[PDB]
Amino acid sequence: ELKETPSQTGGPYVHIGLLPKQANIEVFEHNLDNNLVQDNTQGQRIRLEGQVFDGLGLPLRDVLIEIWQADTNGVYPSQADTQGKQVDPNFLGWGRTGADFGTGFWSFNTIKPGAVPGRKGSTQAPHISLIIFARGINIGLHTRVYFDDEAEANAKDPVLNSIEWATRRQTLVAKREERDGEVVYRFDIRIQGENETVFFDI
Amino acid sequence: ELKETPSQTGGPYVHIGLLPKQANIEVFEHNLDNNLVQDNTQGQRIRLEGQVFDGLGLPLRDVLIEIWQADTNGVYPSQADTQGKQVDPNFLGWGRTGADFGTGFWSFNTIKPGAVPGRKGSTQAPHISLIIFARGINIGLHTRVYFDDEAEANAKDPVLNSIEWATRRQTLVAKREERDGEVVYRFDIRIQGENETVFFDI
Amino acid sequence: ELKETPSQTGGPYVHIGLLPKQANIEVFEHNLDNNLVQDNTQGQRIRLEGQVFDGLGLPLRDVLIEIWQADTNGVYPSQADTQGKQVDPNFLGWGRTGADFGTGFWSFNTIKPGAVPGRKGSTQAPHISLIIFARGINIGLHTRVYFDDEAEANAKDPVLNSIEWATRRQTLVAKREERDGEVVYRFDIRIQGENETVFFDI
Amino acid sequence: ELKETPSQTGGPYVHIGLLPKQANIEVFEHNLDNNLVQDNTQGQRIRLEGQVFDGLGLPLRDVLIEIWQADTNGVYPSQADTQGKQVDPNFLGWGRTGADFGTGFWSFNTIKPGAVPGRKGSTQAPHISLIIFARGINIGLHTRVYFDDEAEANAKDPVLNSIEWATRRQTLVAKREERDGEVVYRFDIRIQGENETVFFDI
Amino acid sequence: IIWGAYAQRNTEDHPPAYAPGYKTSVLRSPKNALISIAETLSEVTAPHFSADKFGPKDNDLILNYAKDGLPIGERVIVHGYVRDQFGRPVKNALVEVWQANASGRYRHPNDQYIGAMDPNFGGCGRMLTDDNGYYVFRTIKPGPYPWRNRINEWRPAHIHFSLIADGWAQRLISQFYFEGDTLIDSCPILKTIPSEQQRRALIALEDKSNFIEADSRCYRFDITLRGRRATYFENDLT
Amino acid sequence: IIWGAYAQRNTEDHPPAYAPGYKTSVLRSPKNALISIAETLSEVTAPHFSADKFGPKDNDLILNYAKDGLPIGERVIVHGYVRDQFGRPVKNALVEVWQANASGRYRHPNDQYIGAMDPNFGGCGRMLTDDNGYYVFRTIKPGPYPWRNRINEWRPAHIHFSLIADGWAQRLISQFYFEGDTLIDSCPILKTIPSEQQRRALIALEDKSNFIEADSRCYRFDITLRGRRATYFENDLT
Amino acid sequence: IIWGAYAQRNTEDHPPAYAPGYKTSVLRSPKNALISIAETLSEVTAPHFSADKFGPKDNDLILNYAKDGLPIGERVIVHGYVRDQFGRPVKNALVEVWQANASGRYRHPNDQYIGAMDPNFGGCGRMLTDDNGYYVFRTIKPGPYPWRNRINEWRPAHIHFSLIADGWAQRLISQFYFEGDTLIDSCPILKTIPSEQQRRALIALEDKSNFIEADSRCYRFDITLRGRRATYFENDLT
Amino acid sequence: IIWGAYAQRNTEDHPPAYAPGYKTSVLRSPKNALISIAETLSEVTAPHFSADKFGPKDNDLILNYAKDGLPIGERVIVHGYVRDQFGRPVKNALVEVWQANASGRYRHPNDQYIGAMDPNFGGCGRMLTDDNGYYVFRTIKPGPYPWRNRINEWRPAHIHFSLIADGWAQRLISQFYFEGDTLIDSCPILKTIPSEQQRRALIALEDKSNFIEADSRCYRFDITLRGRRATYFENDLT
Amino acid sequence: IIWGAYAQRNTEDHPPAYAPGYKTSVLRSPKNALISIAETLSEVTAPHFSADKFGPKDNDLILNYAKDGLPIGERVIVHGYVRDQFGRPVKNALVEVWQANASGRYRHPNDQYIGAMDPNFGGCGRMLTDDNGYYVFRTIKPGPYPWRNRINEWRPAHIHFSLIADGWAQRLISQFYFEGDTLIDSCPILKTIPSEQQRRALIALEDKSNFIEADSRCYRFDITLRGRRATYFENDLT
Ligand SMILES: O=[N+]([O-])c1ccc(O)c(O)c1
Ligand SMILES: O=[N+]([O-])c1ccc(O)c(O)c1
Ligand SMILES: O=[N+]([O-])c1ccc(O)c(O)c1
Ligand SMILES: O=[N+]([O-])c1ccc(O)c(O)c1
Ligand SMILES: [Fe+3]
Ligand SMILES: [Fe+3]
Ligand SMILES: [Fe+3]
Ligand SMILES: [Fe+3]
Repeated sequence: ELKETPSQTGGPYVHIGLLPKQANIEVFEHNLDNNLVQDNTQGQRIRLEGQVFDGLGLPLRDVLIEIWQADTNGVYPSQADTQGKQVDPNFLGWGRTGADFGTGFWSFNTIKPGAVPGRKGSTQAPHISLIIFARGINIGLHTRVYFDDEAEANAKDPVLNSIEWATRRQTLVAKREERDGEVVYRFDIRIQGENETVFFDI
Repeated sequence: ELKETPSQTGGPYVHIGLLPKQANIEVFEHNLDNNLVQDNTQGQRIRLEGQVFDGLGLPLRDVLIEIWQADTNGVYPSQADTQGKQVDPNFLGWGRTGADFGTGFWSFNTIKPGAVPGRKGSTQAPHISLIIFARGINIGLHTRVYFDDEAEANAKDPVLNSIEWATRRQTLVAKREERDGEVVYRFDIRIQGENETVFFDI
Repeated sequence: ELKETPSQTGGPYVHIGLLPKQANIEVFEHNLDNNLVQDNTQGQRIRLEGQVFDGLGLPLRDVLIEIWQADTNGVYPSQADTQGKQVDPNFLGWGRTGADFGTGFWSFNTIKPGAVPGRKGSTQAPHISLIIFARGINIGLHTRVYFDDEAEANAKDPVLNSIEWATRRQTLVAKREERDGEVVYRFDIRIQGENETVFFDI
Repeated sequence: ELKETPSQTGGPYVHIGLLPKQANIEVFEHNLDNNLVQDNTQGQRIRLEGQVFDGLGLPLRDVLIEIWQADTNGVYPSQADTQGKQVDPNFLGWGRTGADFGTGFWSFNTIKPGAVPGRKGSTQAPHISLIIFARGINIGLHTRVYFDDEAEANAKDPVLNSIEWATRRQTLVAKREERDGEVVYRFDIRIQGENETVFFDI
Repeated sequence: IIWGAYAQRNTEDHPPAYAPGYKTSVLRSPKNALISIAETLSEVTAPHFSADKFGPKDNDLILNYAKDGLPIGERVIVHGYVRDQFGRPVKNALVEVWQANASGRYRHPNDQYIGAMDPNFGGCGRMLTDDNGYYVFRTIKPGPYPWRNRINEWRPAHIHFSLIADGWAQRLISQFYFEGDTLIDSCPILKTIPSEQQRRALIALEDKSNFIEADSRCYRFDITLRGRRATYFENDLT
Repeated sequence: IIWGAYAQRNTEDHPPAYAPGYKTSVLRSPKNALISIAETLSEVTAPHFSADKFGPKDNDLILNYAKDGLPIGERVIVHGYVRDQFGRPVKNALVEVWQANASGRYRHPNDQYIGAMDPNFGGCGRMLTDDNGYYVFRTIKPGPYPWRNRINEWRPAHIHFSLIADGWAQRLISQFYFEGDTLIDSCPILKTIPSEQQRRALIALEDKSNFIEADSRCYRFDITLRGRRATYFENDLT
Repeated sequence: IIWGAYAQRNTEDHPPAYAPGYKTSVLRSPKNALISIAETLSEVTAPHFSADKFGPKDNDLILNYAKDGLPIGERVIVHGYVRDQFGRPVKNALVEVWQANASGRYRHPNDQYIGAMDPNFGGCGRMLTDDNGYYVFRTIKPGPYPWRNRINEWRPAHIHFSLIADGWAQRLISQFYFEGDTLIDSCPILKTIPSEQQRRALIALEDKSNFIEADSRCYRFDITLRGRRATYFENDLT
Repeated sequence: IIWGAYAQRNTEDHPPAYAPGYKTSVLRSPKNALISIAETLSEVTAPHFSADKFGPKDNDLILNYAKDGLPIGERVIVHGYVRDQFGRPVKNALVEVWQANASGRYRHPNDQYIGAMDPNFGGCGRMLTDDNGYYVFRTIKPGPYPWRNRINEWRPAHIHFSLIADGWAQRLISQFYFEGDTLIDSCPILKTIPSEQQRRALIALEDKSNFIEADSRCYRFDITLRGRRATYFENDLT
Repeated sequence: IIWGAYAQRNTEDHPPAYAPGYKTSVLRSPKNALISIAETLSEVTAPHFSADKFGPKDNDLILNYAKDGLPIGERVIVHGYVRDQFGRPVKNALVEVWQANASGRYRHPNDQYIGAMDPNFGGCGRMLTDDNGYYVFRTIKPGPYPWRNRINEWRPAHIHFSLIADGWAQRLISQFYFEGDTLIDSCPILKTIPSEQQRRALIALEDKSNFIEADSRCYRFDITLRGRRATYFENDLT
C-alpha cells in the first residue's frame, strides 16, 4: 500500500495555474470559472458571496475557493452518484473563483441544491461543499454551506448534528438576502479566533 | 562557517550585570543609564515612557529596555554610519533602563531623531530602535517606535509599509503628550493578545 | 528500468547456429540465406560483395554479415515503417551470409534500395544497413553502404554529413562494376588501420 | 598540502570566453589578441603561422593557441625574471589566437626572442613556449618552437638535447620563409601519428 | 464491485495546519481541531471534465504562450502516473500546474522579484490522465524563488500541481521538486511535512533514459491519491 | 501511441571493442570511436519472420538432429522472457542458439578438439517468442571448451544466442552461462564486460520447480533488449 | 571593502519564543510570527564605548566588590574570543556579565534563596574585547541556583553575558555553563535550544594549561556573533 | 626567499590525454608519452595584466551584455580563492570564464542547439584576483547542454574557467559544476578524471549565508594552482 | 497451453508427520516413508462446486447463525488472495473455515471448556474465490483455546481453513493466526513447522486501511497452493 502524496500550500500565485484570466494570462480558450448556471440549468438561481478572514479579522486577498454541489433534485453530476436518478444534463456542479485582490470578496452564480441522501437511509439538508486554498494554508480546508431558510431540514441534518459543540453549527449556515429579485446567501468564513468556521476532515 | 551563539533569557536578575545601581550594587564609577541628553546635545528633548504587558495584561516588573537612535539630523554616532555627514559630538545614541519593580513603568530622556536614509534611496520616518529583555523572553525582542506627529513621514516609511497587516502598524506609533513644557511620547508594548506589538527579526 | 543484456562475441563457430548449411548441418528445412531477390521482387538486381580486413590487412575468414534494406521504393518490409505506402510483397529486406573459409569473400544477391525519408522531412540517399559479427568482435559493428553512382543524393545525405571528418565518408561508398549484364557493387570493410571503415552506434 | 585543480577540455566554444571577437561578442573594450608587437617594441618582427592536425591528418578548426616568450634580449617581461637586466618596456611577451574556422590556419605577429639562460649556467637557443587548447584535449599541450636559422644554438640547447629520440627534435624547429620583406616561420603541429610533435610536461 | 468510502486521510502523512516555521500559517490556521465525518455521496462524488474543451497546447508550457519566439530556459518533459493508495490507476483526472519562469519570476501582478520576465512564457498548463493514470507535459525548468518568510528565504525550484479526480475527498493541491536541488533541505514549506519519506515523495526524479537527444531532459513524478474501499456486506453510504 | 527512437545504448553496460585480455580483439577492433547518429526509419525497422517456415523440432536440440538414437548428455530445458528495457514484452522475435555438445565439441569444420563428437547431436535451434515475450527450447548441457587465448584457456559451459526483433537497433548476439560453473570467474571473454552486475545478467539460473521428474532439469534465462520511447510532442523521426 | 547587511539570523539555531517547558515564556512570547525586514543603517550601526570610563577592576569580580576581605569560592579565570560568523574578530565589543555567588545566591532584592550572601562579592563585571576579539575576566565559580519552574528546578552553575558590538543586529544576551556540570542535561532553559550542537556551544571548557598554580583555574569560552557580507555590486543598503 | 621550480604536476590528479569514453580525445591525443623537463626561466615566468584595461562590468555577466533588458535566468554570484598547492594566495591572476545561457545555449556560431538565445546575455567575463587570491563575479546559472559524444549526451550545468598567473607552468583551463546537479554522475568529460576526490574538487558549493535577499544566490569555488618550492642551497634554475 | 503435473510438494516447507512435541501425532503418524508417485489424471483433477447452492450469508459468521441477536465479540473482516506457487490466481476454489467463539469455545459436542457459549454464533462459513483468486468473509475474532497436550497448553487465537481447488494434489487444510498474538511463539502445533518463514506464512496481518469506521477491523491473509507446470514437449500425463 502507498501513502497519499503530501499536501503543500497553494502559494500566493495560485491564480496563475487555476485562474489564468484573473492573473492576466490568456492561454486557454475555455476557462473554468465561478458560474455554474447554464442557459438550460434547472432550479432557482442564487448568488453565493462572502469573505475569508484570518486570525486578525483581516480578509485574505489571495484565497482561492471551489464548490461542489448537486443539482436542483439533489443528484450529483458524477458517475459516482448511485441514486439511479437522472441528473440535470446542463449542470457541472462545480465552480472556482478567487477573492478580489482589493476587497477580498468572492462569489459564485449557482443553483440552490436539492436535498441529498445521507448514510443509513437518512436525508441531508441542502448544502454546498466548499474548499479553501491559499498562502499560509498547508492543506485545503473543507467546510459546508447550509441555508438559513432550510431551518427544519438543517435541524435533522446528520453532519450538523455530528458536531457536539452546538454553538458552532451556526457558523455553517449562510444568510439569505434579496438584491431586488435576486436571492443572495452571505457566507463569511473565519479561519481563526471567535466564531471560527467549522472545518471538516472528509 | 560558524553558527551564532544561541540566545538565552536574561533572567529575573538581569539588573545585577546591566543596571547595578537599580540592584543596589556600586562597583562601577561610570554607570550606563537611560539619559541620552548631554549638556550640549542638539535637538528637541523628549521623554519616552511606557509599560510592557504580558499575555494577561499585567506589566512586567523585571524587564530591561534599550534603545538605539540617530541624532537630530538622522546620523548615527557609529563608524558604521556611511552618510558622510558629521554626527552630534555629544550624543551616544544609546541608553538602557529597567521597569520599576513596583509600577512597571520605564522611561528614557532622549532627543527626537531626525529622518534616516532607507534602502534604495528612500527615506525612513523618524524612529527609535528598541529591544526588550526579560525572564520568560528567550531572545531579545526587537521593535521600533515611531511618532504620531510625523503622520506624513510614517505614511511613506518603508518598514511600516512592509507590514502587510495594516491594522498592526499603529502598534508601533507612540502618542505625543505635554507635561507643561515637556514633550512626552507614550509607548506601551503588548507582548501577547490583542493589539500585540509588532516585533521584528532584524 | 532494466539494463540491456550485455553483448558477447559471436565466436569462431557462429556458423553453426546462424548458417548451418555452411557448417554442414542440415536440421532446418527452410534456411535463411544471402538471397533477397524472389521471383516477383521489384527493382534492379545487384550483387553486393567484398571482404573484411583486420588490423594486419588480412581478411577475416570467420566473419558473419547481415544486411537490412528497404524495397525499390524506399519502403521497409516492417510494421515499424510509418510511410503509409505499400511495400513490395515479395521482399524480406534482410539477408545473411558468411565469408568464404578460404578466400574471405562474401556476397548478397539483392535489390538496389530506393531513397528513404530522413529525420525532419529530409531525404536519405539510398543505402543498406550492414552489421558485422565475428571472433574478436565483442559487439556487432554497424555501418552503412552507399552507392557511388548516387553522387548527388549522397552529397545531401544527413548521416554522411553528420561525419565531421569528411575524408572518412568515402569509406562508406561502394564501387559499381559490371560483370557483363550484372551490376556489382564492391564494398571492402577495414576494421583497423588506414582507411578504417566508419562504424556507427545506432 | 592541497592538490592542483584537475584540468578539463576547453570545449568547442572556448572562443566565447577567450576570444570574444572571433565569436562575434563585443563586451570588452580591450581585447587580448595575437599581436605582440607594439609601436616601440624592439627586435626583428616575424610572423609565426601554421596548423594543428589530428590523428587523421585533418586540421583542428576549433583550436586555441597561446605563446609566451622573452624580448629581443632574452629577458621575460615578468617579475619572475631574475636576470637583473631591464626588459623591453613595450612588450607583453604573450599572445593568443585561434585557428580559422574554415582553413584551420593560425598566426601571431611577434618578435624573434633572444637567447635565454638555461639551468646551471647554460644558454638556451631562442624559442617560444606554446600551448594548445581544444575540444578533445583534456590538458593543455605544451611545446616549444625553435628556429631553423639558429642551427648552432639549437645544437647546444639543453631541452632539445634532453630528448633522447633525436629524430623527434626536428618536430620542434620552425622553417623560415620570406613573403617579400617579411620573415615568416612555419610551424605545423601534429598531435598524432607520424612526425608527431614533441609535447612537454613542464 | 460496490464501492464504499475513501480510506481515512492519514494526518500523520501531511503537514499540520499550524507550522510556526512557515509564518503565514500562524494567522491562517484554525485553532480548533478538524471535525471528522463519515462520508456521504457528497464526499465520494466529483465533477467530470471533457477533453474536448482543452486546446492542443494546454500541456505544452514551452509553446502555449510563445508569441514572437521560444521561452528562455531548460527544456524539460515531466511525466508520471496517478494512482489511488491501493495502486489502482486514476483515469481522466484533471491535472493543473503552474510555475515561475527560468528566472524564478512568476507572471502574476503581485510578483515584484527582480528576476527577468520572459515575454514568451506563461507558466501554466493542464491535462487529463489517460486510462492508465498516465500524464505528461512539457515546460521550462523553473528557477528558485526568493520570498519573505525570513528575509533571505528561497523556495527551491518547484512546480505547483492540483488534482480533481473521482471523489471530492481526493481533492489535492501540492508541489513537486527536482532531484538534487540543494534548497530542498532548507525550505520551511517543505519542512512542514513531518516524515522524511513523505518529503521525498514530492521529488521528481531524473529519468535519463527518457531524455530526448539534443532536445529535452525528462523527470519522472508519480502522484498517489486517496482510494475507496470495496464493500462486501452492508452498504451504509446510502 | 506514437513511437520515437530507441533509447541510447549504454556503452558502459557492454564490453569495449578493444580488450587486450581477449587477444583476437586486438586486430579486430576499430581504433576510431563509433560515430553516434540520430535514428531514422532504417534503425527502428526490422524484418518479420513467419513461424510457418519453422519445423516442429527447430527448438528441440535433443531431437532435431537425432539419427539412430538420442544424444549423450544432460537433458535440460531452457526458457525465459524477452523484454525491452522498459519492461515491455518482445513479441515474435527470432531467437537463434548454437552450442557445443556434452564433450565441449562443436560440429564445425574448424573445431579439432579431442572432445568426442555425438552423431546424434547438432547444436543449433531457433524459435519465435510468443505474445508475452516467452521462449523455450530443449537441449543437452554443453561441456566447457578449451581454446587458445592463453594456451590453457577454457570457456565455461555456454550457449550462444542471437536476437532479431522489432528494430535494427535491437540486433543483439551474446552468450549465457550456467549458475554455479566455476570457469565463469576466470573467462577472459566474460570479463570484457565492465560491471559485475552485467556479468551476472548472462547467467542462467537453476529453475528447480520446473524440473521434469525422471526426465529433464530446467534453467531460467531472461533477455533484455533496447526499448523505444513514446513521443508526445514533435515527431522528428520522419 | 564595502559592507552589506548582516547575514540572516538562523532561527533554527536559537530557542523559539514559545517553550511550554519554560513556564514564564507562556505569557511573555508573542503569538504572532516575527516580521523580517531588509536591513537599513539603523540595523547595521551600534554605539561605541571608550575604555577610559572603565575602572581598573571592572573585569575582576574577585576584587571589584571586596570590602573587608576576599570572596568565598572557587577562583576561576574565564577568557576566550569573540568572532562574527565568518570568523572575523570582533574588536572593542562591550561584554557585560553577571552571576550568583558561590552559594548560588544573587545580590538582587528579589532573591530570597537560603543560600548565604558573600559581603565581599558583587557578581558583575564588564570589559571590551581587544583587536583580536579576545576577552578575559576573573571571578568566583557560581553555585547552582534553585528556582520555581517546577518546584524542584535547579539552574546549573552559570554566568550571564551580554554583548553590544558593531551592529544593532548583533545585540545578544545569553548564558554559558561549565564543562561537566550534571545539571546541564536537565535544565528547561538550556533545553529551549533545539539542537544538541548549539547547547554545547554554551559550555565553557576547562583550560588546564592556563591554570595558574596555587591560584586559579581557567575556562575557555568563545562567542560567535552574526557577520556582515561584503558587497561587490549594487549597494542597496542606502 | 629565493624561489626554485614549481612542484612536479601530479599526472594522477588529472585526466589522461587518451580517454575512449570522451570520443574526440581519440584523434586529438598524442600517442607518445609527454617528455618531462627540468624548469628554466621560461617555465617559471608569466605575463602581467594591468587592471586598468578592464571595464567596470567585465566580471558582471548579468549586465556586461544587457542591451534592452536583463537576461532571463537564475541570478547567481560565484566567488572563492585561488591558492597554490602550498596554500599561498595567488595575487593578480587573470581569471577568464565563459558559459552557455539559461537555456543551455552558447553564443557561438557553431552552436545550433534548439535552446533559446538570450539577446541580453553574452556568456563571458574576466577579473583579476586580489591580494588574498580572492575572486568574485556575477552571472546567470547556465542550463545543461546536449552534445554528441553518444547521441543522448548532456553536459551538466557548467562554467568554463581559465587562469594565467605567476608561472607558465601554472597555465590551467578547466570547468566547475554546481552542487547537487545529477548530470555530474554521468558526464564522460568529468569522468576522464581518475579519482573521486578530484572530481569533487570541481564542484562549486552552495554558500547560503552569502545569498543576497530577494536578489541572488551564491556559490563558493576555490581553485588550487601548482606552487613553487623555496631554495635554501644551490640555485640551479639559472 | 498444455498443462503438465503439479510441482513436487516441498516436504521441507511443511511439518513432518511425526512431531513428539505435538503428542497426538505419536500414534497417528505412519512409521513408513510416504511413497511418491508420478501424477496421473486422478491427481490433477478435482470437483467443481457451483455458487448457486450457497446461501447469501454463508461467508458471514456474524449473521449466519444469529438467532435473537448479534454474537458477542470483535467484529473482524478477513480477506486475501489464493494463488498457486507460480503466482497464478486460483479461481472458484472452495474455501471453508471454522473457529471457536470470542470465549475460545467451540460449538462441538466434544468441547467442554468453561468458556461461555454464544447462542448467536456458529463458527463456520464457506465461499468461492472469484476470478482473481480473491476471497472475503466476516466473523468474530476467536479467543485463545486451552487444550491438553501439556496440561497448561493454549492455542493462540486461530481460524481453521480448508481448500479444494483445481487439482486433488492441491487439497490443503491449515490454520491462520493473528498478527501480534503472543501465544504464537509457544504453540506446539505451529512449531511442528520447520522454518521460521513458513510459520509467518500463517499469520494474518492487520490491514488498517481496510478497517470500516465504527464497525469492523480487517486482516489480510493470502494463501499459496501448489501449481502446475506447462508442457512444451512430450505430454506423458496421458
Ligand atoms: O508564501 N508561500 O507560501 C509561497 C511563496 C512563494 C512560492 O513560490 C510558493 O510556492 C509559496
Ligand atoms: O527564570 N529564569 O529565567 C531564571 C531563573 C534563575 C536564573 O538564575 C536564571 O538565569 C534564569
Ligand atoms: O575465440 N572465441 O571468441 C571463442 C572461442 C570458443 C568459444 O566457444 C567461443 O564462444 C568463443
Ligand atoms: O565536446 N566537448 O568537449 C564539449 C561540448 C560541450 C560543452 O559544453 C563542453 O564544455 C565541452
Ligand atoms: Fe511557488
Ligand atoms: Fe541566572
Ligand atoms: Fe562458443
Ligand atoms: Fe561547455
